[PDB]
Amino acid sequence: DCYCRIPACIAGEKKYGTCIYQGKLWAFCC
Amino acid sequence: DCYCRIPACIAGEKKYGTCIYQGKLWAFCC
Repeated sequence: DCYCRIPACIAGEKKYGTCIYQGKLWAFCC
Repeated sequence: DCYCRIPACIAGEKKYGTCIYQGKLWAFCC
């Protein structure tokens, strides 16, 4: 499944875009 | 859990922000 993460997608996840949540920018990782 | 949806969060979900994925804007819904 895909998740919003800060600072970055972790090992085994790939970045597909970004999220805005709680006034901050997150990586959208699947 | 939270998900990115187009056009909008559905009944029983609340919008907490947005996602950018595949060149489009999505609602971030929890």
